Amino acid sequence: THAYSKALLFLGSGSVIHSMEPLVGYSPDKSQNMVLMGGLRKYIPITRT
Amino acid sequence: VTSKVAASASATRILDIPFYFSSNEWHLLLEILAILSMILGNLLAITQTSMKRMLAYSSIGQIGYVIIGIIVGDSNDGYASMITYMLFYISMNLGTFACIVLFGLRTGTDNIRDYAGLYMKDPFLALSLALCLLSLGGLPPLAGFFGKLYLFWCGWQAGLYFLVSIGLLTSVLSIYYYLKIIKLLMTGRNQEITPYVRNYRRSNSIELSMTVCVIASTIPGISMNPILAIAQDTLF
Amino acid sequence: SYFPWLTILVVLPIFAGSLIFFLPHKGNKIVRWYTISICLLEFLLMTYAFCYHFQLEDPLIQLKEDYKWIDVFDFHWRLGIDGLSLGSILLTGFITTLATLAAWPITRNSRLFYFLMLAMYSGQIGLFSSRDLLLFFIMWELELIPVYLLLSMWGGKRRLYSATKFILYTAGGSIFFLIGVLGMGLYGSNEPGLDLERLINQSYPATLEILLYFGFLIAYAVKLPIIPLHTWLPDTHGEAHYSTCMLLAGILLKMGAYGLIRINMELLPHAHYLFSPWLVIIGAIQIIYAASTSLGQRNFKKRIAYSSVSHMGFIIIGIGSITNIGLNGAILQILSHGFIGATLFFLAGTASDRMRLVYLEELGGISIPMPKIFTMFSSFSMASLALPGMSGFVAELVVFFGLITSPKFLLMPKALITFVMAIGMILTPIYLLSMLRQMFYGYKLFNVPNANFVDSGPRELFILICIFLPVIGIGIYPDFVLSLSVDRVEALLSNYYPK
Amino acid sequence: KIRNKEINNGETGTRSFVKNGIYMADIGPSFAAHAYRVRSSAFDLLALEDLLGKEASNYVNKYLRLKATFIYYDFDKLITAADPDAKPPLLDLANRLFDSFEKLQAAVTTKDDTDIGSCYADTKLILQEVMTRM
Amino acid sequence: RRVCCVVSGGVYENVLFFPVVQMLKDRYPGVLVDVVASARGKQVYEMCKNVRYANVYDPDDEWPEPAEYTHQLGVMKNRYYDMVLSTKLAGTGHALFLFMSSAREKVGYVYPNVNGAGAGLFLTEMFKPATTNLADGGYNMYQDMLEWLGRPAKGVPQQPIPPLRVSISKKLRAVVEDKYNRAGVEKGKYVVIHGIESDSVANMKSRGDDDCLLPLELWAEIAKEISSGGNGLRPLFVMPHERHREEIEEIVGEETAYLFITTPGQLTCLINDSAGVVATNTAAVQLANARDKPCVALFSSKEKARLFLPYVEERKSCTVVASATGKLAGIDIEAVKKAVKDL
Amino acid sequence: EPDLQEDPIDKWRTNGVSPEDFVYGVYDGHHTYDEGQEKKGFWEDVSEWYQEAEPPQGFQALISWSFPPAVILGMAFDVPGEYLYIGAAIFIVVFCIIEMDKPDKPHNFEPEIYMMERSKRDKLIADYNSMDIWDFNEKYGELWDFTVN
Repeated sequence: THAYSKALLFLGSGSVIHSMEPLVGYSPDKSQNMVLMGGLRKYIPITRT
Repeated sequence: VTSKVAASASATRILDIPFYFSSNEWHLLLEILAILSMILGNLLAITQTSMKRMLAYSSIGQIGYVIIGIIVGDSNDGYASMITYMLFYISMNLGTFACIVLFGLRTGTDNIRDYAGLYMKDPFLALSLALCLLSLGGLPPLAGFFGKLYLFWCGWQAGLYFLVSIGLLTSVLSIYYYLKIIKLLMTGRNQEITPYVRNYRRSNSIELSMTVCVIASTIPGISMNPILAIAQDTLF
Repeated sequence: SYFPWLTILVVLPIFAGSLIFFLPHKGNKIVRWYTISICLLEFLLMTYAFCYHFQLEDPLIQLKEDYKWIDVFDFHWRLGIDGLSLGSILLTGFITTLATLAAWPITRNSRLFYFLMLAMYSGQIGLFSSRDLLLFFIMWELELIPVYLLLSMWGGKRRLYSATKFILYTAGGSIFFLIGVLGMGLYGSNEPGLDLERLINQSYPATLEILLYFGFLIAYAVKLPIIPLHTWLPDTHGEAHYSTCMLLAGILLKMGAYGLIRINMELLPHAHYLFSPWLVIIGAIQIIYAASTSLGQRNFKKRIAYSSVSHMGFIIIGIGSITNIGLNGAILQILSHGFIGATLFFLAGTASDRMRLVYLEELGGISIPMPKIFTMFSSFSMASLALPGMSGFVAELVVFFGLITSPKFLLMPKALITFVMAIGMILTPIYLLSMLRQMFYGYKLFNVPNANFVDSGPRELFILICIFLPVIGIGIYPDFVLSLSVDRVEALLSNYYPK
Repeated sequence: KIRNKEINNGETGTRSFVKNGIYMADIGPSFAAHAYRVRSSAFDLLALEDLLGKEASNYVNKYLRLKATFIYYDFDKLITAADPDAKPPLLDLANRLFDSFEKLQAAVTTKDDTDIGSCYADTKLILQEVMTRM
Repeated sequence: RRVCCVVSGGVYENVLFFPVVQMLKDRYPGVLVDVVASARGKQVYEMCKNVRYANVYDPDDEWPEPAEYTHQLGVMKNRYYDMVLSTKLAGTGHALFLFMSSAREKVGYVYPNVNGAGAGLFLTEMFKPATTNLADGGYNMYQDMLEWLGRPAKGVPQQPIPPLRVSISKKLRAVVEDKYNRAGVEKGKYVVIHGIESDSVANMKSRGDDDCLLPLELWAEIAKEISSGGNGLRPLFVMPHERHREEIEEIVGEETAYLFITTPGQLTCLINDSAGVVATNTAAVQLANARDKPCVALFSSKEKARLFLPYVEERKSCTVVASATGKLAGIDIEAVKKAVKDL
Repeated sequence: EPDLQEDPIDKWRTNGVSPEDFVYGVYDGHHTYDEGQEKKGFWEDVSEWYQEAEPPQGFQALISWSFPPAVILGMAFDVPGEYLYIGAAIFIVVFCIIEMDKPDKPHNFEPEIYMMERSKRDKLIADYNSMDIWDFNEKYGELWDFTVN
């Protein structure tokens, strides 16, 4: 169970990073830092469900 | 060359014929000389800067060691080895003296620091000097190696141990200055060579002597079979 | 068969290189081809002699012959190949051909150089094919001058100090060897004595076995680096041209192991069986000491030198721990190290001479300008890490198996020594990747100008690939170097007497 | 440097193919830890003539020796640890096997093609029976 | 004949060694004279016309590992020097390092009483005390032992060869001097200021307490009236020989137009392209006084007779101002600017 | 020769000789978010890359290309080994005497002779490559004799 239940989350996180990466600079800790991110249900549904 | 040959020819006869009884009291004595002769004649040889004086130290101050190195250990099974080593030493010494005379006359200096670059200006003389020097060092394919070898192999075969080890050790030590001057031959740092080898119009008698004395420093070391077969018939 | 092969195989290189002299033709061009053709011819003759004129099924000597040379102290042209010799002979031919190729763009002298290369070639094969003890010694010391000249003419900044230390040290080490020669030569010289084959039945008295054993062991520890006798290696490796250093740290080191196998374990058993455990202990502590001092160095050439030092502990521990595989795994180890160390020194000398920076701290990101060097360097670093697949693994594995199943041990040091040996696997990557990370990773300045920075051309790349492929081929199916049935007679003598 | 404790497998001129110098770990004296390694070793010499039965049988005399020394020693360690009754027939079995092994080794040392297989047939027939009397 | 000098120290105590080298090349003509010094000192020998090639072995540490020791001896010995004249005040250990170099005439300095007075038997002409304070007196023993000591050679051969006469190669004179000059303001009509702060500027190895730096406030007060007036009207060259990228951000000699350069001991050309120089007791003093280059030296007090012997360099051009308080960071900076405003 | 000096000594184990990953003057702009798509196919790219060596030119190619498909087939329809090791033997000789009989280029010779006044051309090209043993221009005695026009 955990194999898939974690691989899905990793792939989703990668997708979220590359989706929001054009708004903030091309930089880790400027992206993939979910405190300046936050709230994406409206913008990318298919990778949110 | 000839002083050493004549002295070593007189010594064995003057010490073996009228001194049967005193063996155990001069066998030791000569040993005390040899153990010193092959040491004090090498250390100083390292620090030298003149060619003639360095040759005096090395080729005489020391090399008059392993000749004696069997006179003490002799039951008439060794004298052949002394004859062979003398025959090797005469040639391996006259070669380097001929080369030194030739270069000194052609340039006008003696000190070591002027032999730099000599390989590039005239390579034949540098090669025929390096050959004799290495032979003096006693390296396997040359003649001095087999000389020292057959001098030890008969002299270890006679019991005495604390003279062969010192001989080999001081030979290893003697390798140093030989390789030093050899290194000074092979070089190409144009801004280092003094204006002595720089003006050297390279080019009979001395050439003939040097070239027929240097191949006798490489061939007999491998062709010592008839020389050995000849040197065994000595009873005196 | 009676058509002499080994005589030809020994007198071909030096002879056919003596024609380089007295040949006024050019500056550099023609000599390179005239030397590589001779090298390839020699290697082809070697493999022809091995393939259809060898058996792999009998532990005697093959292709032997002899003559009369000096006849006073019985010393002949006695010469013969055997199981132990064959692997090292083939490896020498191979790696020296490839070294002579790697020495392609040398135009300083290019006439003395290739001749000296051929001389070292002939000397190595002469030693590895010897059958008469004095002739073994002659071949041993014959190479001492050519290597000194190659050091003092080409290579490194402080070439002189390294060269003189090396020559003095090796010449001094050979003194105890000559002592052993004089010792066991005079021991009943009527019985052949100087015929390395007919010495298997010698029964020497006590307190003399030990002295000859030590007289050979000191010289070997001089040649093959053992801990208290290793100080010469970093200087004579960090200063040598990579062309020289390839054959130097891939063949000349392994002579110290081949001789120790051939004249100690085969001739002086009760002088070696009462001295094996200390050999094992010394090798075990060497495996970790060499690495712990390698990690400290700061110029990667000396680091590679120390990495070569470290792997010489597996050979030691395999010589001790008297088994069939422990001795047999040592041979595979000398082969799989003559490959790896040689290639690593070639890569170190090829990366350098392009950057002219020796200290491992200023090496920027060289991965951006030259990818292929980075790839072929990481690959051989992995090989040196004892990584499986490559041949750097199976050798150490068989060494472990030989130590474990050894009969001359009862479980007390048979485990602690294995532990201290396995610490080497924790220790080696710490100093290999520490170099791989400083010198290659990271993004240095914008090294866009394609000047003094060009990836390896066809020659160097082919050399790297042609040395690499044997590593994989051996590490996948090692039994391409277990064609050794002499150990079934080599370890036959020792195996029952006391203790 | 290892001895035997039931001298009946040594035929006239007591010796065999055996290659001393092989490490055999301690398994404990029992007629269950020897009748098992003897099986799982006598299983190999069945699989011997599968690929290396023909095609330059110069390694066969380098592996038969090995995987038969195990049998030669473990079978003695076994035949010791058995009741008096079962010892005569087990010993008789031992005799026929460790003679067929010498025969097979001596025949394969000659580098033949059909003699090897004809001889191996007998040691297979007997050696398939060893995996049952256990 | 070959000669080797083993001068020790950094820059200011090595730039003063040029008279000895010139006296060597004058007494014995056509002599190859090499030199071994410290890394910071060897930098000075890139502007000279006598030495063959320099080297770097001795900051004169305590341990130095016994392979870099031998190899150094292994390169002094294997060129066969004749007189290895030395400095660094050999006792009884450093005397052996000279002795093993199998030359003919070993002459050097030794400790009076301290550090194992010694001086050994295996030496020649050991002399005066150690810490080597005075400048242009300096090696004062050497300019007497090499003077007519031997033979019909004329009476003392030109007692203390002309003072520092360093030359500049026209390649370095043009290209690097121009590139660094025109990086910022440049007309060849400016004024160099040297003593700023303390990393490795010259440090003089002998001044001790003063001349290391000024608090950069006196420098601002001086500079504000340097370009004031059409005399130069170029010069704002605080010339920081430091890590000044750690200092340029605090040039309270307001950073408006106060230029700055980084330099090795190559700044001799930059002096030669200036219109003067004003600095404390440092290498700039001797370098400027070597050429005409009217300088203004500001050291503590009365040390002139130690650090500045040619009081009248050319026309009493190089003038010196002392400090009545003795501490360098107090001076009649007003009279200083008065003196400076003329050039 | 100026060779400016050095500065506040750096970490012995400086993590990666690089700019510290603060001013790494783009993340993902130096290695990944970079590519487009331009041109150039496959085969006209391969047979425009095997010719930046002119590796052989003529016959010296035929004996080098048709050799591997004759020493891989050799391990089939088997032929005795003697035939196989004189085949490779006569190759290594024929290929050698064609290489050493090719012209010479300036980079081949000594360093001190590589740097002429661009009279190296008529000293080496058509001057060396037009004689056999003449040694009229034997200037390998370096003191800058230069013995040429």
